[PDB]
Amino acid sequence: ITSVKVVTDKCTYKDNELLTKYSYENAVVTKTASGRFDVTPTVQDYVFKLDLKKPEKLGIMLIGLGGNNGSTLVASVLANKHNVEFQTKEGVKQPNYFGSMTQCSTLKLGIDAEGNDVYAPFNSLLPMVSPNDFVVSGWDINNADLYEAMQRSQVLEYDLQQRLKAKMSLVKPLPSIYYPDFIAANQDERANNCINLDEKGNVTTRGKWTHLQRIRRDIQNFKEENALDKVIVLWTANTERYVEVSPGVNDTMENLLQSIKNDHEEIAPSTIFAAASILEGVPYINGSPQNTFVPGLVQLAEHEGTFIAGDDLKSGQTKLKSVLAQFLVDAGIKPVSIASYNHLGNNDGYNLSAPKQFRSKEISKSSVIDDIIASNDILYNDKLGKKVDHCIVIKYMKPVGDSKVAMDEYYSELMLGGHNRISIHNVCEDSLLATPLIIDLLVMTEFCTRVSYKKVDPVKEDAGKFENFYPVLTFLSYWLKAPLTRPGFHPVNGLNKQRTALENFLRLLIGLPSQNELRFEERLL
Amino acid sequence: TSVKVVTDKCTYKDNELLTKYSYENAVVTKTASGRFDVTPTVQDYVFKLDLKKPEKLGIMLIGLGGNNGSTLVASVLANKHNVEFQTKEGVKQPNYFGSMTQCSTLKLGIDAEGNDVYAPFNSLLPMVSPNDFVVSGWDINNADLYEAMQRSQVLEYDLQQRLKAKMSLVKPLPSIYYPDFIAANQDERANNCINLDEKGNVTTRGKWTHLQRIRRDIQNFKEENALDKVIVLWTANTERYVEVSPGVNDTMENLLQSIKNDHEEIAPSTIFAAASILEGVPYINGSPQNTFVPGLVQLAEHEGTFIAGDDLKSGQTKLKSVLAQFLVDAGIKPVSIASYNHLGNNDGYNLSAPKQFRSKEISKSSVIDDIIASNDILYNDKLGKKVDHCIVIKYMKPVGDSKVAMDEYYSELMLGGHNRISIHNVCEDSLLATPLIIDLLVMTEFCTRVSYKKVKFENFYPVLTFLSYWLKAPLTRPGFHPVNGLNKQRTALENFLRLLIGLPSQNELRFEERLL
Amino acid sequence: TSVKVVTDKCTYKDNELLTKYSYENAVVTKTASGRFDVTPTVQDYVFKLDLKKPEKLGIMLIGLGGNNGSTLVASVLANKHNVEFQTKEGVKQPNYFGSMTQCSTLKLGIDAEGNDVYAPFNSLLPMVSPNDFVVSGWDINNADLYEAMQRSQVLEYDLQQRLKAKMSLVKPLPSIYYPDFIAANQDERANNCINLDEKGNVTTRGKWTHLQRIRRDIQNFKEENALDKVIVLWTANTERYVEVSPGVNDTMENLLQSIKNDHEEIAPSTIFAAASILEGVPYINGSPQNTFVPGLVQLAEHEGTFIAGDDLKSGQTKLKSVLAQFLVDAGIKPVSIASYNHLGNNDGYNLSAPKQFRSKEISKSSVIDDIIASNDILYNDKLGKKVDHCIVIKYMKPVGDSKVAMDEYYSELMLGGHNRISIHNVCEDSLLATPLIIDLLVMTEFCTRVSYKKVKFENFYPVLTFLSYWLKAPLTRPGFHPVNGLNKQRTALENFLRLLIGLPSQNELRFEERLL
Ligand SMILES: NC(=O)C1=CN([C@@H]2O[C@H](COP(=O)(O)OP(=O)(O)OC[C@H]3O[C@@H](n4cnc5c(N)ncnc54)[C@H](O)[C@@H]3O)[C@@H](O)[C@H]2O)C=CC1
Ligand SMILES: NC(=O)C1=CN([C@@H]2O[C@H](COP(=O)(O)OP(=O)(O)OC[C@H]3O[C@@H](n4cnc5c(N)ncnc54)[C@H](O)[C@@H]3O)[C@@H](O)[C@H]2O)C=CC1
Ligand SMILES: NC(=O)C1=CN([C@@H]2O[C@H](COP(=O)(O)OP(=O)(O)OC[C@H]3O[C@@H](n4cnc5c(N)ncnc54)[C@H](O)[C@@H]3O)[C@@H](O)[C@H]2O)C=CC1
Repeated sequence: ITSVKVVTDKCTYKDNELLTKYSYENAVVTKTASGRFDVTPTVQDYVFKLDLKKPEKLGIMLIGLGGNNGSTLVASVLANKHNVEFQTKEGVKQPNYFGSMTQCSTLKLGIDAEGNDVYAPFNSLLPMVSPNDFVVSGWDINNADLYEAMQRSQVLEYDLQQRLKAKMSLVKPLPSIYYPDFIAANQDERANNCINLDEKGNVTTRGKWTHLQRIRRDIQNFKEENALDKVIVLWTANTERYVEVSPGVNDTMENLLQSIKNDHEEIAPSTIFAAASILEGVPYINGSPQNTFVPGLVQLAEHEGTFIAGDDLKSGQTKLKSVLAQFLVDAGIKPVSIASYNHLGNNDGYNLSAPKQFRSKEISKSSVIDDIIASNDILYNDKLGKKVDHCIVIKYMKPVGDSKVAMDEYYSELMLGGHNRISIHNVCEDSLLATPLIIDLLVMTEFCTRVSYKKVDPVKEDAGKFENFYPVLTFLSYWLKAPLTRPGFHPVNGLNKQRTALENFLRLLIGLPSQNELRFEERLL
Repeated sequence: TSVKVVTDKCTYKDNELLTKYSYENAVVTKTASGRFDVTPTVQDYVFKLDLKKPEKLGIMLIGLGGNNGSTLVASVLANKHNVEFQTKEGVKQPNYFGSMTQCSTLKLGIDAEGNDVYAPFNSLLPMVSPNDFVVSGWDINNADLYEAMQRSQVLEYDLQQRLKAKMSLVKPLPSIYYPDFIAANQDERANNCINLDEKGNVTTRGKWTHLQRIRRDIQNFKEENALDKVIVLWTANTERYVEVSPGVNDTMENLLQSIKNDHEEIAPSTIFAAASILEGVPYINGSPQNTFVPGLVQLAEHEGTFIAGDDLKSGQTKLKSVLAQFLVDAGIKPVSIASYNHLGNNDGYNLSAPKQFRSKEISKSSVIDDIIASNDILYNDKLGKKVDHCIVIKYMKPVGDSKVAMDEYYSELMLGGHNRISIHNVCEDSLLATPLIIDLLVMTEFCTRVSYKKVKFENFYPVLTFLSYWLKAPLTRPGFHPVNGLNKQRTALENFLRLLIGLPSQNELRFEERLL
Repeated sequence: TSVKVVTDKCTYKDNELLTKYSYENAVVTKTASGRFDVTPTVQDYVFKLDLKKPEKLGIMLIGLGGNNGSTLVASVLANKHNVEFQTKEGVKQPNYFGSMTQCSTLKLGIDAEGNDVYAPFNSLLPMVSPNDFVVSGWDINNADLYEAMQRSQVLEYDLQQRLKAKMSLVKPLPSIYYPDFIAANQDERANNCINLDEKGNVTTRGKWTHLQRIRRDIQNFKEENALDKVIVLWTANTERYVEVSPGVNDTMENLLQSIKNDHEEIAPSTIFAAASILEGVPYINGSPQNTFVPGLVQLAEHEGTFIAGDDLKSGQTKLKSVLAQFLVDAGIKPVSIASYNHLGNNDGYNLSAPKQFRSKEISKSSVIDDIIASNDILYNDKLGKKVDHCIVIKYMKPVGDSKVAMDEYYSELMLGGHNRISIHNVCEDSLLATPLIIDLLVMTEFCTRVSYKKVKFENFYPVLTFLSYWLKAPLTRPGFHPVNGLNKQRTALENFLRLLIGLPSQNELRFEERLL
């Protein structure tokens, strides 16, 4: 077991609790007509409290448990927890969590006697739950057990599936809520495990409040059946179409709850799952692009004080885009055309073949560069043009299966009429890329539930009381395509900035300042 | 555009900015039990920035008549005189796209809504504009810069014609040509050399006299143009490496004596670097040869003059310093990185020779070493700690200056999976490199106006590692390992500019949004 | 499936097919005035096809324990015994996909509607099935074929396990290992050699005795398995070239004497080819070394035994023999063709050495020479008659047998335009090569049953150029230039099979549709 111990008077320990002092500095800016930027530095001191006692087991409930990602997630936990080595044509392989930033990345803690960097595991600075301690269950409109799910997904090595057969065969998804109009029509045949059935045993959208109550109870039941104290819910089911947001329906917490009781057509299954989780005080993460978090739902989360986050896992093509586009603009290069094509042959692609479902994904993938473009008016302005042509395409091509093929072209302008053209072919084994990110989201969300803080009054010791994070956990942005935000705030999509935020947060909790890369030990005499 | 920070850390006195800064870091030790003991450190400083920048900055390029050299002069003239030009896409206005100092922005803070407010990179503190560069230099070929532009085939025909009158006036000074240091196929190109014998033939004898002539050229350039500040940058053919031998080029004293002795380990770049250091003018190496031997670093340390470089990081390697870092930071394990390149300009022609290619193979290959050493979860004895990496550069005349980079990043994912990223990158080499040369010059000049003291003012340690963002193989201070990640390199520069104006490091914590 | 043509050109007599054929061609001369004078020629023949094919065909592979050798045996066993196997995509049935003789079709004519009717390539005339191959061979490494499969990492794990019992029974015969002909890194792999001295150390002395042993191995293989027909194919490490010297390997007589003299220009492949020719068994070279020196071609001509080869044309080069031809046939002018490759199998490991790589550089580079020489409108002194072409092969262990080919075809269009085709081709080398080895064996056996006479029957000229479709650098008859275009190579085979059954050449005129 690796650990970190910082010698600092900013941190004090007491009864499994870590209390850390931190001075947060930032600055407010105004721009004069003359083109002058007036910068006024701001400061706010805090005391962060971290409950060091992490749960021995963490309950995980996945909506879409029997899908490619859901089944692969369960397989990865079982394989790593029980060290299930498996056979491949390249020999015996040992399970690992590669692709997971929380489990397989490192962070610089400082320098050695020679002035060179010393790194430690991301999850070694402070106590975090291990995916090996995840107790997983969930719902799926299809009743196939998880062994059948692995067979169906065609994601994992045959021998590994066989070694996991006995255990996975026993994991069966709980019945779920299936409202036909929210996902592709071609999914009809797949639905045979539903709770919303009428007297004649037929799927119905009537009684949405009852469906909501069933989900809340499902959570309570799962918790007690596993003698668990903490649970997190994550949506990893078919991408739904967007719902319309209209006054009097889902614009406020009050209207939202009433609309559910009224079986309103703007209430999707994800809307119900999110509402149920929020009401149970269980963090809810949206791994898909539909606009689940309508204003009325955000309001509900704010009122209940329950964490919510998400909107589409940022796993491959978009993850790279949030790195490349940022790099080009940061370098003073001007992207003017970004074409992104994708073809895959799994059920995700099958569902996305329907225009309404595709639309949701089109928006999340296209929006990732908006803030980057708006950050540079030297390159993007009225005189030179402030637009970047951007197209997103997703086609269902059964033969490639889960190995989604992303083909992109980044065409940029250089000085004096020149250009730079970067063409990419990226083979994305979607579930293997996504599963570790789902793991990261769960690990980081749990960590955040143990953090509280209070503003410090410079002239009054121990003033105010501890509070939890604002409900929308933007700290999870690294893993999501279209970061949900607090009203009024714009999202920041740059991958490196998103990781830096997490890095500096873990650092401040153990008494360390932000990474500055100034390296004065080397640059100054 | 300007920036004014309300802070008591900064005080202005006689066109001089004095800024207080507390530098924090931490020293780490790891125990056998796997425990990291971190001890924070702190050191207060007072930085002084001479706000009086030169109205005109002298630039002397070695390899002035080459693709990059001629494009540099054209870019300065085109932008300075607003030379719009015709293209099949219509009339275009000149700009400095591709330049990080001229065309990128930095976040200064947030607005009343809590959202980011950005300002130009060169607006936080006064920096010299490339429009005010006065350029001269050397080249073993005497073609004037208009003829050089024609030869390079880099710029739009109409732009070349509109710049003809002005570019025809610029002619490279003769240089030092030691045949064995560059490709043999460059012989017919050399017709502008100072190192000639009684019969008028190129000679490697009299290297000290060659050094004195370069010093004279620098002195004359300053006097002719009434310039007080000059910077020299090597943008000439990539040279083969020289051997570092005890008693030859290991010390400042031995180095100078070796030059006087016409030692075979003294390359033309060695002489240009020595001459620049002796004239007190910063010297930047835009090529991969190991110009900065120990004796030269010593000389720079002794004279207190800036040196930096070793290969412009412009295209394939720049992207690699971003992608490889991204993958490892994400917990993904690259295991194979194949990088191929073909180009048809003189750079490629020179690089077609083994000894010259070798220099470039090293700079492009080393960019990921630090990244791989930073993660022992992925890279260790049990799982393997190596990343197969190959660098290939082939001369293919038809593509000209538009170098084609083809790469494949093959990485391991969990449970036996893989990720394969294949790339085809068309790099208009000179248009990518020119703005970087500009950045290096602008940033170097800025650094010469910075001094500091712990709390007598002193200048930066001679090796300007702050310029790493623009170089493939960052030269480092003895004992120190280079850091190649592009984003970290830009972050270093960003936080430096920020602290000079009293702002702390960017932290991205955004507590205004994340906390109640 | 079978084919029966109603024709008076064919007559059957004692399991023998006799076919009349009038071969037309034309001789051309060009005048200074630019006039092409064409004189048609005609020669009637009577071809005889022995319809009695062997029930079992002996196959002896040099390099039997390698990636291709072990995959070949696995493919034969899997298909012969219908060994279905599990994969993450479900149960799959074995097949010979990638084999032109087993899985491609040929147009026999049109139906009543005037539309094409196709039949299997191997259904026009009786050909041996790979299912009836009896395989043995040699390898400098003694691992049995199951262990060889494990080592190669080519086949699905479950298939390997289902074939374990049968593959474990196959073990390569010891071979001839002359260290200087292949990469030095192959030393530790050699533990199965016949050429050992008194101390039991590998030796290059006694080459004639090595030759006699190979002949014995062939004779024994035939006797042990009661086989009357055997074919030998080289699928071992690529060797470096040998020098062709007068008095050494220029003639049949000098060649044999050089072997007896243990001459340094006698490679292991030279000995295997000589031994095969002397035993009257066809010999196919699946590698690029220049095995067929003049003296060996002479020997084959004298003995009247078939020889062919020089590098399997399986992936990057196969596609090139299609794309380069397509562009030039279209009036488009390729000016730059860059071809890069990286792989991590033993083939790549061996090719990492310069001398071995050189052999492959030549075979892959020559495939476009004839194409470029065929069009003097595009390629001439005024416009330039060269196409820059580079071939690169790098060893990158992580990709294993899945070789990655990255190419760029840059061509000129009218009025200064260009076309740029960039490709990333993942080549599972053994799965691409194995069916080609099968095709070469099937087609070679077929050719041994063909004789003809102008109108005593004679066999084909020793060098079987009809096999060019499967080889990169077609060996040719003295004075004759090779033709590398894939489509023309398949057309040659197609029309040969057609004429044997009384059908004329495919003409694609389709007058049934084009004319009233
Ligand atoms: N795999 C990746 O790399 C990425 C995936 N995503 C999203 O994650 C989601 C899951 O992807 P996959 O596992 O590949 O898809 P999938 O189609 O294999 O699995 C989704 C599962 O959800 C179940 N389902 C559908 N509606 C449901 C409901 N109302 N309640 C309960 N179960 C329901 C389906 O029966 C299916 O088993 C999709 O929305 C996809 O767009 C987002 C970004 C990246
Ligand atoms: N363009 C790019 O993107 C990058 C270029 N570089 C390097 O920058 C250098 C310049 O590149 P290009 O302008 O394309 O090449 P180039 O060959 O067109 O120009 C170099 C010039 O140097 C001159 N020269 C050679 N030896 C000399 C000497 N001893 N003294 C004075 N002049 C001399 C040559 O006559 C030529 O005009 C090369 O070493 C190249 O490898 C490094 C990284 C990237
Ligand atoms: N796989 C492909 O797509 C193509 C392969 N080739 C050539 O086919 C050959 C075989 O390829 P692989 O099976 O992949 O290589 P490999 O290295 O796996 O197999 C070659 C085998 O030859 C054996 N060997 C070496 N020298 C020998 C000797 N003197 N006598 C007997 N055995 C000897 C080695 O021990 C090894 O098992 C190579 O020369 C390769 O360049 C040519 C064109 C395409």
